[PDB]
Amino acid sequence: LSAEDKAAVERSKMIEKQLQKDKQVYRRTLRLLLLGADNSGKSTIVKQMRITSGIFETKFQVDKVNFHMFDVGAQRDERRKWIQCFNDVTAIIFVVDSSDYNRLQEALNDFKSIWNNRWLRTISVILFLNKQDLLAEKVLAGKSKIEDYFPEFARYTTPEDATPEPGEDPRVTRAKYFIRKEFVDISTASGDGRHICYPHFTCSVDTENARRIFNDCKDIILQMNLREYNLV
Amino acid sequence: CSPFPLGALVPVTAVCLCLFVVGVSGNVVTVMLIGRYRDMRTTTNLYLGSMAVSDLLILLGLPFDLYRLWRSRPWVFGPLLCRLSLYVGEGCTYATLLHMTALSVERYLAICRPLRARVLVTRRRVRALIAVLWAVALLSAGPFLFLVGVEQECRPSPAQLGALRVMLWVTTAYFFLPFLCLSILYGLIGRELWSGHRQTVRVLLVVVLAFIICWLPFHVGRIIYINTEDSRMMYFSQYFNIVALQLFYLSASINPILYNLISKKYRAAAFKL
Amino acid sequence: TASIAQARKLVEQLKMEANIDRIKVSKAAADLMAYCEAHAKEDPLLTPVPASEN
Amino acid sequence: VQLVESGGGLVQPGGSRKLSCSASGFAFSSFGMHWVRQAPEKGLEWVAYISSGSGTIYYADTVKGRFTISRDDPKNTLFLQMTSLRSEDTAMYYCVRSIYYYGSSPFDFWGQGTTLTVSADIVMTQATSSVPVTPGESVSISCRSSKSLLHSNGNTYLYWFLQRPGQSPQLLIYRSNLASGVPDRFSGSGSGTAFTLTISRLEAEDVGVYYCMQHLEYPLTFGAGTKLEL
Amino acid sequence: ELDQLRQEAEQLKNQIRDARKACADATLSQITNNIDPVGRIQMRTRRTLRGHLAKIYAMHWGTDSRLLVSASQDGKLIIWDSYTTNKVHAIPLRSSWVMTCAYAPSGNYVACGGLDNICSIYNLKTREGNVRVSRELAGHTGYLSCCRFLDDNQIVTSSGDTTCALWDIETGQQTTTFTGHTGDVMSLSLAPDTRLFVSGACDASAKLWDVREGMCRQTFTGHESDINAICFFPNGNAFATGSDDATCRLFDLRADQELMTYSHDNIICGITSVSFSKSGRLLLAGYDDFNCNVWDALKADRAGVLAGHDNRVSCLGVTDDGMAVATGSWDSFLKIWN
Ligand SMILES: CC[C@H]1OC(=O)[C@H](C)[C@@H](O[C@H]2C[C@@](C)(OC)[C@@H](O)[C@H](C)O2)[C@H](C)[C@@H](O[C@@H]2O[C@H](C)C[C@H](N(C)C)[C@H]2O)[C@](C)(O)C[C@@H](C)C(=O)[C@H](C)[C@@H](O)[C@]1(C)O
Repeated sequence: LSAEDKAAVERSKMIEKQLQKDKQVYRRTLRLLLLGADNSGKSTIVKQMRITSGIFETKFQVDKVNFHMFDVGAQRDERRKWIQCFNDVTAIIFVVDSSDYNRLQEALNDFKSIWNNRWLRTISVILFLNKQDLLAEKVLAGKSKIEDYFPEFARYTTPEDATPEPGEDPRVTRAKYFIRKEFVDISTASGDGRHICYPHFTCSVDTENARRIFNDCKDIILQMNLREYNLV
Repeated sequence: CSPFPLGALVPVTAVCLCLFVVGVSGNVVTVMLIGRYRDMRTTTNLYLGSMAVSDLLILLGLPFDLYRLWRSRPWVFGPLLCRLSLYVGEGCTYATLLHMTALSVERYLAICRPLRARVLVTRRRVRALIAVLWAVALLSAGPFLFLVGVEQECRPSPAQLGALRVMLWVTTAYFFLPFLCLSILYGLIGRELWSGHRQTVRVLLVVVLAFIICWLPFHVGRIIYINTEDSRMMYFSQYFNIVALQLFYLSASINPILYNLISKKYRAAAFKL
Repeated sequence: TASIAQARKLVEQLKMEANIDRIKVSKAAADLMAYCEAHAKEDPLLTPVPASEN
Repeated sequence: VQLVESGGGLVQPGGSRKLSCSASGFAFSSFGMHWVRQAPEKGLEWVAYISSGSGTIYYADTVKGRFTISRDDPKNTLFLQMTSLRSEDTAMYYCVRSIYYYGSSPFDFWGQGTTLTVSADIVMTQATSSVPVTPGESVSISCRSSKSLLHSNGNTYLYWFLQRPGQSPQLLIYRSNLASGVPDRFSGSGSGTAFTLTISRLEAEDVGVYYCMQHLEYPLTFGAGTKLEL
Repeated sequence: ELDQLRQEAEQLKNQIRDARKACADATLSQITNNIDPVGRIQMRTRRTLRGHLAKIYAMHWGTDSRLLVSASQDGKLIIWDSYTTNKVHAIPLRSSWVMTCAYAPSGNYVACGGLDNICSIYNLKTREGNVRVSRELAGHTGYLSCCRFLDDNQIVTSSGDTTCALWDIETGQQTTTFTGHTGDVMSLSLAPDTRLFVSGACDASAKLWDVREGMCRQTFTGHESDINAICFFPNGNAFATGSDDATCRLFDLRADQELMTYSHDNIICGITSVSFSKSGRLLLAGYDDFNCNVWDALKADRAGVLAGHDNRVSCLGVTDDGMAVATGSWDSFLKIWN
């Protein structure tokens, strides 16, 4: 064999070793996809969770494990095309503010389209309800009510398994639990046990959101290992 | 006196036949979904398939013993064939035990661990692990090729009892270490996800219970057989090793059912089959 | 306004697209078949070349 | 790119010397290095060769065992340890870079080198040692090889270098194929045993010595060199 | 005034439809029914290219049938050699989400892009030896879909903002803009004469544009789903279009109408990549059934099937001489056939 061919094979082996080394850092990182509407408070989330451009990458390390969150803001309403590129990802954090009672139907339709996607059938969706203080103040003052948009708000009682935080009015608890039930009703549709949603409550000044995301990803990884390592 | 009269030899042979047929059915069903399916090549599925082929060699060596269980005094279909059969026999048992130990360790490393160090799946790792486990099984079965010889069912000569005792006492680790690992690792596994998951805890519990009830009487056997100093001890050895063999074959038939049929992916592959 | 602008643009585009020469399907199919046959022997996928040229 | 070599001086035979070579402006880790010695009024000779990551290191038949070479990737340096020097080791050493891939140009840049004054192989022969030629007409240089340089893959391994008086050699042809920065006036054609280098119009800047090198095996061998009189 | 313009537009559409129908005197099948059968062709995996750390999405052959470029969601561009099966170069990308890649005809530049809304052009003939960022074309308000090299100075690109742009490598500015489509443009296909190019978009219609004029001359319709792949005939007068409806179509630049339709009651999965051979006798099409079907371009009968990949066939390419075919799926495996 000629010398140039042997040198080329040696360079290819070096490149393969470099790829094998990059495998260690590529497999030990979790890629999350942040989604949300225009009025959603995802900007506050990305600016406070720092523990013409296209894709927005945010790398944050918590509990000795790193997460790479990807956000799409420069794209139009077209989503069914490029979302197939966001497959195999670790988790999909869909943030939506519930204080806007007018555009709740749009967010519900968006969540339904995300959950009922043909390619996103395996990846779960982590649901976050941002801007809780504004909604609580608005429902306590009585300015804008819920039954003016959804007639099912009056025909809903407080569930018995509710565990509210001591120090809040029962009205805001009933409202948040009704919103959670309405989100679960569309989340459980076409579930088939392959993926489960994680409805969680959050705020803007809330700082332990990273811990909740870590716990949700831990549960997701546990379910993945149970489905993979023959234990489910 | 006569060993194993017909009144007890017929029911044990019938239960042996039904155990054999259900075991071979389960084992061919297990092995037929790992060859033509590419999604069924999970790291744990390689250990599952290796245990399956080990149990398959066990079950194909089984007939040459059922038939021994009938007429022990005649020839054994070859001087070297009996030694080869005992060798592969013990090998497959050692390989299955080592595979169960490795599978418990892998389930611990995959289900229990912090999201710090949780991945290697080198493929290289799983292949080298199965290779090393099979090599250790064959190395441990080698002394059975060394000991057994032609001295008038081809029984060993009563002049090497010390070597047999010490070797089986080295093979006692193949029962204590699997019991010491598969119990505490599955223990932490059931502890984390309990303090759908209750189904996994029940599965692990019934698995370890079957493991104990199927592997303990076997070793009682070895050890008793090695304590055959009296004439009545010979008869007790017969009547204990018969049920020990039956329980070991029950283990070999139920192990794929316990480790494969419970999985959703395996049932999906069986449905698409 | 922009609606009248896009309407006029679409009208102009349709008027320009309408003034194009279109040949029959028979002659086009004949030309395509002739071009495909003219290179039938020079196709490694259609004609399996021996291993000496691979 | 830039290569700065140092370590020359008056060394008695039998001593030890560490020649250093610092590279600046390119990826030294991805480029393999070669050492070439040149005696005063003589031809070229390959000394040693090192690859990327020190995975492939080779020496010539006359320096095997005595001299060694090492590289430092974090510091971007090359070191050459020469021990037990002989009386014939007086020469000028050049450190050259070369990358190996499809469409590459090995031995493209030649360093400055340092002088040192102490106290089978495919031998390349050239029937034309000195051709006094007038500028403006075409020049034809011949080269004969003892072994067929045409490998089974169909590629021809032959390199042409132009060493101008007082300047470092420059690569003209690396494979018929023309090197980068070299004008199209140079061409090369021939079979696996004979080669001809053709210059359409020679200018005042084309004066120099033409060396040929074969790259079929690891122990490279240079030619005698053809010089042209202006 | 808007109603009159809309009525005139619909009247012109009806007129052009009647004109295209009047020219359809006979179909291609009634003429090609007399040709000899193509039979069956068997393709076996000759070379297997492994090393990709993510899912493969695009590939392209250079001016020679030896080098190959491919893209993966990791953000690494690996130059593959089909003969000796080694890795030539390794270009690290800043954005990992890449969806398209191309090789310049001069063999000196390689373009890439994706969800980053910016096109990165790297130089392979640098004097320093290491690949560095050469050109960064930005300005598109959407993700890049496909890019192809026309010359060593200009390059066309397509984005999800319903606009196509012909950038200049020298200055880095939009030289020609195409805003005739009404949906997200998906795929592009240049002409062998390097003067026209046909683009398939999300509006279930393909449009042909010029490099100098910059105006769409013909509009083809007939698809009932999202067109995702497109490739022109080697002669430069016809082109195939594939959609998610599992029905491929073959349109003609001269006839200005649909000529042939490829479909099967067994296939229901969408088409991802379509390409032609050196002579155009056979039509290759990658489907989402983990297989790739090669039909006859004139008889539309199933000539061959390829089940080498276990994942969705994402990208498919044919060499300039038709000596080998490259197939890349999401299983990080880039296989070579024949
Ligand atoms: C002397 C006289 C005894 O011989 C033996 O013990 C030999 C030396 C066994 O190997 C000894 C070898 C020994 C001692 O090794 C420690 C021990 O494992 C037992 C006792 O079998 C053989 C082959 C047994 O195979 C073993 O049957 C076991 C129930 C399971 C074991 N394998 C499936 C798990 C398998 O190999 C086997 C065929 O059942 C014996 C049948 C004919 C009997 O039941 C009769 C009554 C035997 O007790 C015997 C002939 O009187």
